[PDB]
Amino acid sequence: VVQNKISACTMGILNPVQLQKNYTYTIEKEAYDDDLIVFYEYKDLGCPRLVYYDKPWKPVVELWKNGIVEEIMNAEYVISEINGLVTYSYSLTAATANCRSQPQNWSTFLWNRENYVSCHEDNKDNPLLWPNVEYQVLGGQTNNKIIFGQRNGIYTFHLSVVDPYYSYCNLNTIFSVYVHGALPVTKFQPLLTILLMVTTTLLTAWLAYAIPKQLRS
Amino acid sequence: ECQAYFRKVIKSTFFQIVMITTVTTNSFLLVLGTNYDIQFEFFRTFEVSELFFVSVYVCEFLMKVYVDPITYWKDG
Amino acid sequence: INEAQTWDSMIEENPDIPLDDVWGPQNYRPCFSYAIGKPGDLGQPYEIL
Ligand SMILES: *[C@@H]1O[C@H](CO)[C@@H](O[C@@H]2O[C@H](CO)[C@@H](O[C@@H]3O[C@H](CO)[C@@H](O)[C@H](O)[C@@H]3O)[C@H](O)[C@H]2NC(C)=O)[C@H](O)[C@H]1NC(C)=O
Ligand SMILES: *[C@@H]1O[C@H](CO)[C@@H](O)[C@H](O)[C@H]1NC(C)=O
Repeated sequence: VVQNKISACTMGILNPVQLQKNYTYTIEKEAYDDDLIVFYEYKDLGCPRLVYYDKPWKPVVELWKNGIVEEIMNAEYVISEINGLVTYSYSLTAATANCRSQPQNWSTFLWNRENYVSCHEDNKDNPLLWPNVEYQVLGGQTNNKIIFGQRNGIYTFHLSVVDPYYSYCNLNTIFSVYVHGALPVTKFQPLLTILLMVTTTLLTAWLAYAIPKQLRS
Repeated sequence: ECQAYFRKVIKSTFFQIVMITTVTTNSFLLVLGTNYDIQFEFFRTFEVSELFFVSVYVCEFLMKVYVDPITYWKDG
Repeated sequence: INEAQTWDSMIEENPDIPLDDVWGPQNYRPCFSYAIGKPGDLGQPYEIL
């Protein structure tokens, strides 16, 4: 189970009572296929976690055995988005990560502990040419952290333990985290260099109309 | 000929109150900027106002050194 | 975790039945469920003692 120490609930952000009465959210044609409308489930996901947009993020997970906390699970794992939200990134890349072969990515295929192959394993036979693609796996010997964008909304994430040598069980979970932070970025057609130039030209025209004002009197 | 009228524009009481109101509004918006709620609602207001203010200050500097090449640096 | 049962809430459910039969182990659901019936407004005397 993912830890959820300071849940968006109980703060001045979200209210679990309104969450119960079919709380719903929308997508502004930015995630995947469009205008996605998703109604939150409070029975399963409960009160979401809250993450300020900014600071690379990597979730904390506790492995429970026999109904009690067993330990903080430090094995490798991957994490994905259910709705198709794509406004997130990974801190490390293939070149900087401690990988001796091309790491796998969510793009090729679902993920599992069975089909996972370690990038740390020295294998040159197939990966002769390999670019600095993003690195997906979290935890383990890699210090990767997750980086969100400007959406400012609730993210529903599917976590699956990936290290096959950890346990035979396909340990996995679903959880919800609320990002707070990023604001509208519509700099658009107007830009700062183009804007002092635009405005000061509108200010010389004040002087260009000032010269006849001075010379006609 | 243009320099004389331009210094007369410098001394404009209208210009004095323009600068005073510009700076006061900038400080007020800065104060309102320390609240993410009001930073979110009316964000376009904040953006347009910040660019307006920077334009005003830079035009003031450029034209006030235009009226005077060297002695501008005399004033603290 | 949710709205715990109270005399007024149960009376609203079955008014004409006398008070002795209104509350019973047949219809008692704990608040601890968090997955039980609901999340009513918090802050209220607790009657189960
Ligand atoms: C996941 O990894 C695969 C490779 O196993 C990525 O696709 C492959 O990416 C490499 C490197 O970009 C491609 O090689 C060359 O890349 C350069 C980049 O500028 C490109 O200009 C060349 O034309 C050439 O593509 C390789 O062709 C490509 N192969 C395939 C089948 O896509 C994939 O992008 C990675 N995805 C993620 C999300 O990490
Ligand atoms: C809320 O979801 C339930 C699903 O159990 C559905 O029956 C109900 O019509 C929904 N109401 C609204 C307002 O979304």
